[PDB]
Amino acid sequence: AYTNSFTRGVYYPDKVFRSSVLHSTQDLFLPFFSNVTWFHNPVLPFNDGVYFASTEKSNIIRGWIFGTTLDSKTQSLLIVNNATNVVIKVCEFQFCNDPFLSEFRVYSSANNCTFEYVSQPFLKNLREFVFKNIDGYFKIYSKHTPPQGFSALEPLVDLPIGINITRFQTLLAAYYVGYLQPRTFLLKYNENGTITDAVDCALDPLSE
Amino acid sequence: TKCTLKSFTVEKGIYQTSNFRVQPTESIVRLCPFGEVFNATRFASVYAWNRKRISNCVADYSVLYNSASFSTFKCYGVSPTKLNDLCFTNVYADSFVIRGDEVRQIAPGQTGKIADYNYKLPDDFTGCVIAWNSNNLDSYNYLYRPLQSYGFQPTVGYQPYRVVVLSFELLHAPATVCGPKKSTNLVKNKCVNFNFNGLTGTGVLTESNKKFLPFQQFGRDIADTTDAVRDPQTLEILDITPCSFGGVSVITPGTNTSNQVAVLYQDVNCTEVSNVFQTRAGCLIGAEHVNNSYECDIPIGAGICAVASQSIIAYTMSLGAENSVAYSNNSIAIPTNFTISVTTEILPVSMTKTSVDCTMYICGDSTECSNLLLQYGSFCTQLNRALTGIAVEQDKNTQEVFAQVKQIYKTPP
Amino acid sequence: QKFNGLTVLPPLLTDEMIAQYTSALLAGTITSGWTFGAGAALQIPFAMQMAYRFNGIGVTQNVLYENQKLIANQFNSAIGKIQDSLSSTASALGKLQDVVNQNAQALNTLVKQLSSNFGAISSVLNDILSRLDPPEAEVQIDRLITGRLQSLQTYVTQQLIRAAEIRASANLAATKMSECVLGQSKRVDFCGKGYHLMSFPQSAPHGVVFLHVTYVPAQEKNFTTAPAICHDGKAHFP
Amino acid sequence: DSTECSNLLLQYGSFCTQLNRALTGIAVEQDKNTQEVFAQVKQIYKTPPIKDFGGFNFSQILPDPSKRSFIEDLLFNKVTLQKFNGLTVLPPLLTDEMIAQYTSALLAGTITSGWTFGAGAALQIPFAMQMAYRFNGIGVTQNVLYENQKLIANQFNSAIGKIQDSLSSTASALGKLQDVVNQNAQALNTLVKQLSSNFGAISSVLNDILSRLDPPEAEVQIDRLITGRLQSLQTYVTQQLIRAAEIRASANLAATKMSECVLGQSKRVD
Ligand SMILES: *[C@@H]1O[C@H](CO)[C@@H](O[C@@H]2O[C@H](CO)[C@@H](O)[C@H](O)[C@H]2NC(C)=O)[C@H](O)[C@H]1NC(C)=O
Ligand SMILES: *[C@@H]1O[C@H](CO)[C@@H](O[C@@H]2O[C@H](CO)[C@@H](O)[C@H](O)[C@H]2NC(C)=O)[C@H](O)[C@H]1NC(C)=O
Ligand SMILES: *[C@@H]1O[C@H](CO)[C@@H](O[C@@H]2O[C@H](CO)[C@@H](O)[C@H](O)[C@H]2NC(C)=O)[C@H](O)[C@H]1NC(C)=O
Ligand SMILES: *[C@@H]1O[C@H](CO)[C@@H](O[C@@H]2O[C@H](CO)[C@@H](O)[C@H](O)[C@H]2NC(C)=O)[C@H](O)[C@H]1NC(C)=O
Ligand SMILES: *[C@@H]1O[C@H](CO)[C@@H](O)[C@H](O)[C@H]1NC(C)=O
Ligand SMILES: *[C@@H]1O[C@H](CO)[C@@H](O)[C@H](O)[C@H]1NC(C)=O
Ligand SMILES: *[C@@H]1O[C@H](CO)[C@@H](O)[C@H](O)[C@H]1NC(C)=O
Ligand SMILES: *[C@@H]1O[C@H](CO)[C@@H](O)[C@H](O)[C@H]1NC(C)=O
Ligand SMILES: *[C@@H]1O[C@H](CO)[C@@H](O)[C@H](O)[C@H]1NC(C)=O
Ligand SMILES: *[C@@H]1O[C@H](CO)[C@@H](O)[C@H](O)[C@H]1NC(C)=O
Ligand SMILES: *[C@@H]1O[C@H](CO)[C@@H](O)[C@H](O)[C@H]1NC(C)=O
Ligand SMILES: *[C@@H]1O[C@H](CO)[C@@H](O)[C@H](O)[C@H]1NC(C)=O
Repeated sequence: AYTNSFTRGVYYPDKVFRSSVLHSTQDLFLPFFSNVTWFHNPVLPFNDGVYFASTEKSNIIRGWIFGTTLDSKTQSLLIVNNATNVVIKVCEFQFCNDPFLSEFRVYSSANNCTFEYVSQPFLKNLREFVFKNIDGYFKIYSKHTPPQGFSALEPLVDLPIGINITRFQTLLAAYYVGYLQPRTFLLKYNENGTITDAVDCALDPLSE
Repeated sequence: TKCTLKSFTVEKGIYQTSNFRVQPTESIVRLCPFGEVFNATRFASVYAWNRKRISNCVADYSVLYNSASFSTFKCYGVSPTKLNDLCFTNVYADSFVIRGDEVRQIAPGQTGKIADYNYKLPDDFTGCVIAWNSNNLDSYNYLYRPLQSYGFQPTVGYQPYRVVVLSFELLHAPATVCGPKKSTNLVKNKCVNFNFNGLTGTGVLTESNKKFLPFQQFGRDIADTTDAVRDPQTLEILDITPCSFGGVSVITPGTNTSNQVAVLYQDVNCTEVSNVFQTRAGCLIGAEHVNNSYECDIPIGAGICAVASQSIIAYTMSLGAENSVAYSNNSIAIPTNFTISVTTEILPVSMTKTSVDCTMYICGDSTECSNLLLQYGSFCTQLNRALTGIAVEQDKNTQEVFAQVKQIYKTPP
Repeated sequence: QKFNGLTVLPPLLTDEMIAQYTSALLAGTITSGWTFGAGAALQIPFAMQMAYRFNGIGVTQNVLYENQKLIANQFNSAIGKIQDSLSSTASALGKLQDVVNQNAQALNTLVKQLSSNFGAISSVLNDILSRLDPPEAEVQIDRLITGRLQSLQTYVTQQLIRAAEIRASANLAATKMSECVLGQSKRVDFCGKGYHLMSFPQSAPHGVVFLHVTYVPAQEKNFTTAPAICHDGKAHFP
Repeated sequence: DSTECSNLLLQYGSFCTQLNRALTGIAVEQDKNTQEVFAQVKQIYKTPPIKDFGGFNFSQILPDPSKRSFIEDLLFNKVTLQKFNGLTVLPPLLTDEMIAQYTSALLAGTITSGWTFGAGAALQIPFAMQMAYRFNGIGVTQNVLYENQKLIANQFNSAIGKIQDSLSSTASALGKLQDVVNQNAQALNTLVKQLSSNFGAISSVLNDILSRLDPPEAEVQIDRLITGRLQSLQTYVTQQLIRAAEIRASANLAATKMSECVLGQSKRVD
């Protein structure tokens, strides 16, 4: 069950400001026109960052679980959306065969839990996210869109976690999932300092 | 300019001798719950010493260093003052109560019932070992090691002390705790030295105009050239422009002609550093500005050239005599005489046939040196040959211009 | 100058040898004019040659003969001015002097660089080697070599660029001699100002100096004209 | 503005002085290429106030004191004319509104005075007679012009109006001029970009390597950035010298063409 991510998956690679200039950088981006898998609660390989999207206007999509073993054996992230605040932990929760999310039965254990952070809630309507691991710093990218067209994904938070994330089974209404690759792109920065276009430097002979 | 030219007589004209810049002035500069560690209501026994890992904050370490709330304050590796300028991966703190005399045992390389069986430190550095007297708020409710209790009586070496031992994690992961960044107030419209929490450059800070977005700290315009930065501590957007700098040149009529000299600064507003005058090319100092025009003598730029009547003058050069030939469609002007004249035109057709020996130039009379030159292959040969290839054609130029006569004619006597 | 692996090669054509070509050249253009630069020399009386050269511009031959005395006087008093213009005015040969200065400066800069340290313990190869074992010494030597090599590469690059500029200059000088000395130029403003009549090469150490003799109008009057005149109903064009 | 880095520059000798002087010579040479092409006339001739040049329309050729000539104004509308540190630009000796006074002098001679203006004393001559001589020089008998003057003037005028439309309505007609502007910008832009180059160092920014390393190891890292940047500067100057040489060749040709084609009547073909 695949689909086509026409030109989605572009994001602001840094906190730099540019205007009316074409910058060509290189980073872990989602290739254009790639095969995006449209799921409709399995565990998914992470493999150097993950593009995520969903258009399901439902609270069923509530959060994610990032970790290596997703059990008491290793620290893991229970990134959740608490519908008034975004709540993140890295405590050593134990596995759950199917943690629902109106009850919550995911946080089974908290052994040697080391990091907790909270912030404002994220909350027809297409939501896009990019999650990347970089030199131990775990970043998160986002946007809010009312999947054809082009946009850009702003950052929300960087977390200096330093952990091994290899499985990110989302908690549970459909959601897309892609994979990032080291692709050079030519980002077009508008006068406003926003990204309005992009070129995939290896998609076509022309874009090359 | 005598110096930069290395001559006691500098000729007429304009010479560049150095650059200049506006030196930066009035530089500008752009919490862990330790209360629950040192101001805790209760501490445990040494045999069961507790520890908490302190992380994810900006920690000010002068609070518990520069004031006398402790009886013992001993730090290792880093002097206690500089902890506020360093970042660490993690901070751990051990807490327990012991006797007074036993305080000396909380160190690397110690022995005793405490050092061996209650609280052992590795043979390594330790952040800070800090202790304070505690018989005022605590003093047989504490144990040490098989275990024994302490006879802490309110009525020095036997009195209870609360001990906190700090341990830092270094470079194991990205740093999560550092000291504060004692920012300072900002200034405007002046070249300054700046340090924008990880950005240290120079220029003039002014209220910017371009609008950023919520997730940009600073911006660039081309090749990392930062233009404007939002201050992380005050949340204002300011522009960066370099403080005016440039070349400085002097105008002279010659060293043996007159020691009078004027100084030209290139591309600046002459608000700041005898006579003062502005040009489209930079301001001049020492050259008197005349109104009328003349032929360009010593060029400056933008149509202005620069001795006349024992002083220097600047003027806009005249292009030539302005005459208007009277056009008539019914009339013609024709010569009724003629002047034959001669004219000299000079053209070079040669240079000195330079030839240089690479193996002598680089090393010369050294076998060991040239042994290393061989590791660069043919550089000398290409260079030697290239110079040979020009010296060869220098003889051709002279042959080509001059040797155009089939034979040598003679002037009849 | 040249004192440590540097030299200067002598020219193939010496000063006394070049001054024989320029004597041979302008001993032709006096006796034969443009002819001798095509085929065999043809002796033509000088005044006749000049009279033709006037015709080559567009002035009737007879003008020269009628004014032959005046022409010779102005010519001579013009040559004497060159003798005196050059004999007192400094920077007479600035264009020629510049090439010499540039060559000298390039050589002096290159030599000076031998004293640069290039991050070594010492700028002199003999001292570094004299007090360091080959292992440590070669490291200090390698820095020195890289630096000195870069300095030499800079020199040869600029020398080639400068050489290219001279080549263009030499090509022009050779070109000017062929059309202005061995003939009579028709293109305007190429061999000195005015209407080209004659020119003579003169020698120089690193260059060639030409004396260009041109006809220049002067003392002009106002006259009325007419494209043509009508006589018996016909237009008479000149 | 780094004292420690500077100490590591003197060890390389006269490197900067040599590079500085090289860029000075071209900059002086560039002022000569304009002096050598445009400054062909010692006086500033002026177009007569009344304009009766035998029917040939000159108004789009001559300056219009409303503002340069109309065509020149158009030319400055078809080209697309930075520095941050260490880099600057010098102004030319002859400004735009000064050069346009040589052209409007050289052009006010060739019209009124024929070829004598730049040969010796200017000699006023009716334009039609001047053209008649020019026809003679090609090898067409003078009378052809006079008999057909009304047709020739019309063809001339209708021909000028074509260029005005050819220039304005067809872009990229000045590719030769745009390349020079573009190539200069590319050279300066590339040079600036090189400052972020690492050159094998710990970090590309001089302020950060030094700020956290002891002088011993710091100098090794600094030496690598200097060597690299020095080469990047020498490369730029080398390219400028070669490019300047090509411009000189162009400028030399321009001077020759102006002298023989403008100040007179060239006979050589093509
Ligand atoms: C030919 O006649 C014209 C017009 O009479 C002369 O041009 C004027 O000459 C007078 C006197 O020298 C000047 O004051 C005017 O400024 C000139 N321009 C005019 C009046 O248009 C011209 O000089 C005469 N030619 C010669 C060489 O005598
Ligand atoms: C053309 O100009 C020359 C300039 O030399 C005139 O020659 C001079 O004429 C005056 C007056 O007769 C004499 O006093 C000078 O001695 C002459 N000089 C020379 C070098 O011969 C010549 O007369 C002028 N001719 C005309 C027709 O005007
Ligand atoms: C010379 O040509 C110009 C071409 O621009 C003429 O100027 C134009 O004349 C037409 C009418 O003939 C007007 O519609 C335009 O507006 C004029 N252009 C302007 C004023 O820029 C000029 O009249 C011609 N002059 C002569 C004497 O032929
Ligand atoms: C020569 O060519 C010109 C133009 O190329 C001709 O002049 C034109 O005359 C015809 C008819 O008389 C007109 O339709 C054109 O519009 C005219 N053009 C111009 C620019 O005036 C001319 O007729 C041709 N023949 C001769 C003998 O001259
Ligand atoms: C979520 O929000 C509720 C109410 O807003 C709060 O009581 C709870 O502590 C929050 N955190 C959770 C459920 O983890
Ligand atoms: C707690 O977990 C973290 C993350 O793996 C680990 O670094 C630390 O050593 C653990 N400490 C304890 C006491 O379990
Ligand atoms: C991730 O797992 C690999 C397994 O080979 C391990 O070597 C690496 O150190 C782990 N990274 C972290 C941050 O634990
Ligand atoms: C953004 O750019 C547009 C178009 O250039 C302009 O109208 C607007 O004022 C700019 N500022 C914003 C963010 O609206
Ligand atoms: C403990 O409390 C005292 C009195 O309120 C205060 O002076 C001291 O700074 C506190 N210690 C810490 C670490 O806040
Ligand atoms: C200065 O010296 C030069 C050369 O010796 C000479 O040409 C010039 O006239 C001298 N100037 C004065 C004012 O003596
Ligand atoms: C220098 O700056 C002041 C204030 O901005 C301005 O008034 C003055 O004209 C400037 N001078 C020049 C030469 O631009
Ligand atoms: C120069 O000309 C200006 C024109 O406004 C005048 O104000 C000034 O006084 C003049 N000065 C001299 C010395 O001629």
